[PDB]
Amino acid sequence: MRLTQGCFSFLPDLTDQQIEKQIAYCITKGWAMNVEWTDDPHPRNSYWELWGLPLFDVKDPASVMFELREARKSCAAGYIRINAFNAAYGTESCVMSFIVNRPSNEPGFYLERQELEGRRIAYTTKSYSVQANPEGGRY
Amino acid sequence: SVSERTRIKSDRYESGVIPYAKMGYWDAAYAVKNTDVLALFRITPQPGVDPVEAAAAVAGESSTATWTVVWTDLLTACDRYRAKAYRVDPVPNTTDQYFAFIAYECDLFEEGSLANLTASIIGNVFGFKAVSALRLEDMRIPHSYLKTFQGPATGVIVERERLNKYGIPLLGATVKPKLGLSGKNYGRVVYEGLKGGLDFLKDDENINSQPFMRWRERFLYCMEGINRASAATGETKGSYLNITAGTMEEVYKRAEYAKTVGSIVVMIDLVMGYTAIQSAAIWARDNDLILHLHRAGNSTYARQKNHGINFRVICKWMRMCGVDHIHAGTVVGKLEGDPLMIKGFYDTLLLTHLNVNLPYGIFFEMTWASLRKCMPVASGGIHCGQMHQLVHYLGDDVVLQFGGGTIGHPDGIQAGATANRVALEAMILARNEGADYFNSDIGPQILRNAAKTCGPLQTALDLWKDISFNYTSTDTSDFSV
Amino acid sequence: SVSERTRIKSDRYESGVIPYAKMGYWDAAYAVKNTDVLALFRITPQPGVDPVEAAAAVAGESSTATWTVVWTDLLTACDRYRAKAYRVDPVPNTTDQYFAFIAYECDLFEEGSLANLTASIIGNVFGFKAVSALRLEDMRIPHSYLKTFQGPATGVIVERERLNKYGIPLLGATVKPKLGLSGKNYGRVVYEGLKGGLDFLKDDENINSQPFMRWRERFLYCMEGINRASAATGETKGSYLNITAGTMEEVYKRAEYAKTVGSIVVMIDLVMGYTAIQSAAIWARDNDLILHLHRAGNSTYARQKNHGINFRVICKWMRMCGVDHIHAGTVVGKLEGDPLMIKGFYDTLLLTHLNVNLPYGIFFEMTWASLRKCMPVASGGIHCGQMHQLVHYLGDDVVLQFGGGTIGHPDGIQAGATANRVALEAMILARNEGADYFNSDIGPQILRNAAKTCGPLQTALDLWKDISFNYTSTDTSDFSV
Amino acid sequence: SVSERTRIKSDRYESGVIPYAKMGYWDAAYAVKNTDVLALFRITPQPGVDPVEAAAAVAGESSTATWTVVWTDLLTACDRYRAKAYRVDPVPNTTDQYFAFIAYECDLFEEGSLANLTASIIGNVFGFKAVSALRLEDMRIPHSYLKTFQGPATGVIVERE
Amino acid sequence: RLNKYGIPLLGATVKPKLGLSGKNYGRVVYEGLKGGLDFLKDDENINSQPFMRWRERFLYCMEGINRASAATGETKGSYLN
Amino acid sequence: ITAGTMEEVYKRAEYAKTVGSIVVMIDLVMGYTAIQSAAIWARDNDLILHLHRAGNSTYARQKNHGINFRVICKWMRMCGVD
Amino acid sequence: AAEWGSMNQ
Amino acid sequence: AAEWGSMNQ
Ligand SMILES: O=C(O)[C@@](O)(COP(=O)(O)O)[C@H](O)[C@H](O)COP(=O)(O)O
Ligand SMILES: O=C(O)[C@@](O)(COP(=O)(O)O)[C@H](O)[C@H](O)COP(=O)(O)O
Repeated sequence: MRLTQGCFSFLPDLTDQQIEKQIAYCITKGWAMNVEWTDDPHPRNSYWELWGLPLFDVKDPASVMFELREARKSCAAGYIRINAFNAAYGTESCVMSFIVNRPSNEPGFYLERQELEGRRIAYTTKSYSVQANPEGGRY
Repeated sequence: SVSERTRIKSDRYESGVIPYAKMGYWDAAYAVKNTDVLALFRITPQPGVDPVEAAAAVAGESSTATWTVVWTDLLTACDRYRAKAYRVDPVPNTTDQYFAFIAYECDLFEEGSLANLTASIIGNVFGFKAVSALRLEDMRIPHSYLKTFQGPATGVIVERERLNKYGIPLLGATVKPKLGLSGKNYGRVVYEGLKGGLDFLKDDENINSQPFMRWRERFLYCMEGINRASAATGETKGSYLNITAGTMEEVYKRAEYAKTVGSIVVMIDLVMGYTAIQSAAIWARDNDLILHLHRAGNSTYARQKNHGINFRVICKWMRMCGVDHIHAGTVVGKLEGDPLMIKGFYDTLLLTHLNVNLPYGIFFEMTWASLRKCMPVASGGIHCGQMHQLVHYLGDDVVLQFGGGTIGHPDGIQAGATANRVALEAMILARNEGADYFNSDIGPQILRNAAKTCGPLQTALDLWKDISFNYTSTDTSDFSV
Repeated sequence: SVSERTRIKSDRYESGVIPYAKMGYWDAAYAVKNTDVLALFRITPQPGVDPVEAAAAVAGESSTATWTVVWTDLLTACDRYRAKAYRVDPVPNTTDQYFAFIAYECDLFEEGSLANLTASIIGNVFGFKAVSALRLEDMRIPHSYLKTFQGPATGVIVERERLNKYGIPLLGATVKPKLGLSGKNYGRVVYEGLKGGLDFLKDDENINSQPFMRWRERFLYCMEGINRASAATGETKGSYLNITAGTMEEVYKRAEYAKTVGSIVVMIDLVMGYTAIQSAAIWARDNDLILHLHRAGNSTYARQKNHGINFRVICKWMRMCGVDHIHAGTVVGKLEGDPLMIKGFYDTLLLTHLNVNLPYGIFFEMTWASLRKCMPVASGGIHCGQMHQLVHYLGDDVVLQFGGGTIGHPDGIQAGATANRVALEAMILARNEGADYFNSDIGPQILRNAAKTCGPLQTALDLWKDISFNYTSTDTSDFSV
Repeated sequence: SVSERTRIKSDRYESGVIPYAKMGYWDAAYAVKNTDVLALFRITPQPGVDPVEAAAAVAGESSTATWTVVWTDLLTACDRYRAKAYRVDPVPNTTDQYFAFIAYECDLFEEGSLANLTASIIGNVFGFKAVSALRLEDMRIPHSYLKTFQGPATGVIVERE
Repeated sequence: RLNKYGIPLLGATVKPKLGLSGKNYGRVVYEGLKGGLDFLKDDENINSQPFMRWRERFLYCMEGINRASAATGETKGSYLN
Repeated sequence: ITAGTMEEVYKRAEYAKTVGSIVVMIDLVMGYTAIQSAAIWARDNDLILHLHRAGNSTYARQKNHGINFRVICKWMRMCGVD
Repeated sequence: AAEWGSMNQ
Repeated sequence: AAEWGSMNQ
C-alpha cells in the first residue's frame, strides 16, 4: 500500500529538481523550513523525530538540500518529510508539508473491533510493521 | 383640574406630531466614537418624501422613537439613547436611490446576543409605508462588542492541525440522490468516495430522519465506512452528520450520539434560527467537535440589489456566533455569484482586519479583535475540467465539494474521487513552479498533460468538456477599478 | 477491465447531462393525491430559458435531482420520490412572469418538523442562476401531515375563557420610549395604563436585558403593577414579559421565572428562529401560559411582489408550530397593508376551512383538521379617531394595540387609556343596533356624540384629527371582483 | 553533527544572557493603544542597578521573558506579546525611588478572570533580588476588557429603590 | 506512585511564558521528558487565552507524555493548570 | 424483561443493553401501556423487540364472542413490536 | 381560471 | 468618495 499523507502523494515520487523548486517557493514567502523522520506512520502520530533545529534565516535552497542528503544516508529505513512554518500574527503554524523518502515496502494496517453497549463498536487501527519489530528495525 | 394645569408646554415635549428630523434623529455634524455600532442602508423614498426625512425615520424607528411626542422621554437620558443619521448620498448612475450612514450607542445592546442586535437593526423598518424599498449593505461592529462573543469553536488553524493537512484546499462531496437511500447504502457511498481520495463527504441539507431512513441507522453505518477507509489509506477521514431537528432537545440528543461514536464533525442548517445556532456553537467548543453551517433559505432575502440583506453582513454575524465552516460561492457553478462580491465575502471570513474597498463592496474599516477565522465552502455544479479557474478565484483556504462531479463518473465512485484529487495536485504543483495556469490555453493543457497518466481523469475531461453556466448576475457592484 | 465492461448504456441512466423535463420532473397528466404537499411559485425566467424547463428545474432541485445523471438512483424507488411540475400559466397583465404548481410525496418529510419542510421547499432554489426572480405565494398542507403538529397551545376560545372577556376586541398598548427606562419606571406605566382600562400592556421587541435595566428587576415590578390594577377594577389583567435571549438555556430560565411569579402570558420574537419557536410552544402547553409572537424581520423577504415569501405562508407555518397570537396588519396605520391581502391573512388564522378566493390571494382549498385558532394582533400608528374603520376591516377576534396613541395623551396615561376604551364600547353598541358606522359621516358623528360625555375622548379627537398615512402599496393582488 | 551545524548564530537568538533592556522590553518611543492595559509601579533599585534596567526587568518577568535567551520565541509573534516599559521618573523629594509606566497587550489575558490578570501583574516580580522594594500604585483598565466582567450585582441606584 | 527513591526529582517550565499554540506546547513536553526530566509544567499565567484554549493544550500534552514514557520505560507527567 | 412494575422492566432492559444483547422479549399479559413504552425505548436504544402473545386465546378462540386475532395484529403493528 | 379547482382534486 | 474614511474616524 502507498501512504497518502502529505500534499503531493497522488503524484509520482518527486525528483531532486522538483523538490528544490518547492523549497524556492516557500523561501520567497519568508517561511522557516525543517526536516523530520519516523518509522511509525499511524495517522494520529503527531510528533515525528526532529533532524537538527529549523533553518530560520537561510535564503538558499542548497542549504536545505544538503541537510536532506545527510539524513538520507544517516537515518534508518522509514519515512522523511519537509515542513514550512509561518510565525505571522493570525497564523503561527505550519503552512506546507510533503513526503520526500519512502521504505521499499509498506504492508499497511488492519482494524480491531471491540463490542460495547447495544450495537456500538470501539475501533483501533493497527500497523503491521510496528507490531512486528522495535524502532530502528521496522523496514 | 390638576391635570389641565400640569400640561407640558415645552416646544419639544408638548403633545402632537413633528418630523423625525426635528425630534433629534438627524445630525450632519455628528462625531463617531470607537464604541459605536454603524450601519449602511440603501433607501428608495416614496414619490414626494424628502431623502433626509426618510433617513431620520429609519434611525428613530430602529432606536427609541414613535409616530407622536411622548413626555416619558424626560425620565431618561434621551440624547444618549437616540440613534443619529449623519450622512446621505445619491447612489451612482441611479435616480431615486440614496446611501445613508447611521450610528448607535453601545449601551443599546445586550452583551453576546445576536437576537437582540437584529431586533433593533431589522425589526420593523423594512415594512414602513413611507419607503418603497430598503437594503442593509454593511455594518461596523466595534472591538468592545466583539469581545462579548465566542467566535469560531475550532477555527481554520486548529482544524488543519486536527486533520494533519497543510498547504492545499480540502476536498469533499455530497451523497446523491438527495432522498430515498437506506442507511446501509449511504455507508457504502461514503466508504467508496473516501477510499478514492476525498477528505470528507456530507449528508444533503434535507436529510434528517424520514420513513425511508431513521438517523441512528445512518450514524452507525457511516462510522464503519470512515474507519475502513482510514485504515486502508493511512489518513484521517470524516463525514458531516446532520443534527438539524424540530426541537432543541432532539438537536442535543443527536449531537451527543455523534460524539459517543467518535465523529470529528457535524453539520446544521440556517433554517434552524439564530438562537439554536448560538447554542450549538457553544456545545461544539465544550465537546471538541467541528461545526459546519449550510445556508438554506439565505437567497429569499440576499438575491436582489433593491431590497433585503447583503450576504457580507450574514458572513459577519455567523463568524461572531462561532461556526467553523460556511458556504460562500463558486463563481463558475450553477448558483449566483459575482467574482468581485465573492472576493469580498472570502476576505470578511479569513482576514484579521478589513480596509475600505468600494469595488469589492467593503464600506467600513474594521478589526476582528483576534477572533478565529471561518473556513469558506465552494459547492454547486462544478467539475475537474474547471480546476484552473477554481484555484485562481477561490484561493487556498477553502473546501471544494463535488457531488454530481464525483458520483456521476461512468467507471464508479472510487474512479470519480481519484480524477478530482489528481487534477488538484497537478494544478497546485504547476502554480508553485510559476506558470500562467489561469490563461485559457495553459490551464487546460496542464490538466490534459496529467490525464496522460490517469485514465479516470481522461474519461471525466471528455465527458464534461463543454459544460458551463453563463447568465447575467442579479447582485452586482456600484463602483469600478 | 471489469469497470469498462460494466458501464450503464441505458438511455436514462448513461452518464451525461440531460434537461430536467426529460429526467421525469414534468408531468402535465399528473393526478394529485389527498396526502400530497402542494406549492405555488411565481417564476421569472432568464432571457432564452423555456418556462417549462424552469418549472422542472425548481421541482428537481427541491426533491432528489442534481446537474448530471447518477446511477445510484437505481438503488431506490426513484419514481415515487421525484417531485412533479404539473401546471404552468402566464401571470395576468404581465410579460415574463408565470405561475407554477408542484406536488411532493408525503414520505419526503419528517413528522412534526418545520426545519425539515423548509429545508426542501426554500433550501437553495432561490439562488439558481437560470431564474432572475422567484416567490413562494401559497401551499396546500394535507390533513395527514397536520396531525403530526401540536397547533396553538391555548387557542382563541380557551384564552377568552381565561380572561372572562367575550363579544368585543381585546385592548392593549406598548411602553414608550422603546429604550432607556428603569424597571421601577416600567412598572409605573403598566400600573397607570391598566388602571385606565387596558386589558394588556407589552415590552418593546428590543427590550431584553441591557445595562439600563436587567430583566429580573422588570419582571418583579410588573407583577406589583398588575395586582394593584386588578384589585382596583375587579378584572383579570396582564403584561407580555419578553423572554427572547441569545441561547436556549437563557430562554428557559426566563420562562420558568415568569411562571413562578404568576404571569398569565409571555412574548417571543421571530428573529429567534423556527427550532427555538417550536420548543417554546411545547413548553407553554405543558405549563399553562399564553404565547405571543412578534414578527421582527418578516419584511426583509415578505414586502416585494417579485421575490421572497408571501406572509400568508408564514401565517400557516406559525399556526402549525402553535403560537397563540401573531401581528397581522392594520390597513390604516403606518406599516404596509393592502385591505384585500390582509383579509386573506385573518381568514388563514381564524377559519376551520379555506375555499379558493383569487381576489384575496387564496389559491388552494384546505381544512385545518381541528387545529385551534390563532388570534391576530393589529399595531402601528393608529388612534381612537379611526375606530369606525378598525371595526369594519379587522373584525371582532383581534387585539387592537395603541402605544403613542395612549402614552402621548396631554392629560396623562390613565386619561389616554380611558379615551380608547370608551370609543370602542360606543362603536360596538351602535353597530349591534344596525347603524352604517363605516359611512364617512355616521362613523365620526358617533364618536363625537360619545365625546360629549367624556373629556379625555374630546381632547384626543381634537389632537389627532387630521392624522393619516396614504401611500401606494408594494404587495397587491393579481385578480379582481 | 546535525545539531552543531544547525546552531542559531543570530545576534538576538544566539544562546547566552543579555540585559532585559536589549531584549526589547524598553521602548521610550512607544505609542499606547486604547485596548492596552497599563500599570504604574514605585520601584526602589538595589545599590548599583540602573533605574531603566530595573523597569525593563519588571516588564519582561511579568510578560514572556526569562533570565537567558530561548529560540522557542521564533515559533510565535514575539514582538506583539512582549510588555513594554515606556517612561521612568524620579519620585519628588526622594532619592532612590522612581515611578515606571508599563503597557500590556489585550490578548495576554483571559476574558472575565481576575485570577489570570493578577497572575501576570503581581505573580513573582515582588520577590526579584535586583530590587529592594516595589509597590503597584495604579492601573488603567480599558473599555474592551471591562465589558467581559459583570460589575455590581445590584448597584447603588437599584439598592436605594 | 512514581517508583522513584533516594534522589531529588527533576523538572522544567515551558518558555516563553506566553504566545505558544497547543501543538507547539506538546512538542516541548515530548522533547524535555524524552531527554530525562521527570516532569514539565505550564507557567503560572497560562490558563485559557486567544492564542491557545485549554482543551487543546490538555489533549496534545497527554500524547507527548505517553510517547516519552513508552520510549524510556519510566512513569512521566506534566502539571496541567 | 417481563416484570411486575414498569421500574423493574426498565432496570432489566438497561442491563441487557449494557452486556451487548441484540434482542429482548416481552409478554402480552403486561398490558397495552407497558408495551407502548417498551417499543419507544427499543427504537431509542437500537434493540430488537419480540412479543409473546400469552393470554390471547382467552378471547380470540370462539367464533361467536370476543376479538378476532387479525385485529390484535393491526394494533400491535401500530404499537411498534418487531 | 376554474380549471385550478378541478386540476387539484 | 474619500470623505467616507474621514467622516467615520
Ligand atoms: O443540494 C445541492 O444542490 C448541493 O448539494 C450541490 O450538490 P451538487 O454538487 O451535485 O451540485 C449544495 O447543497 C449546494 O451547492 C448548496 O448551494 P450553496 O453552496 O450556494 O449554498
Ligand atoms: O415598535 C413599534 O413600532 C410598535 O410597538 C408600534 O408602536 P406604536 O403603537 O407606537 O406605533 C410595534 O412593534 C409595531 O406595530 C410592529 O409592527 P407590526 O405589527 O406590523 O409587525
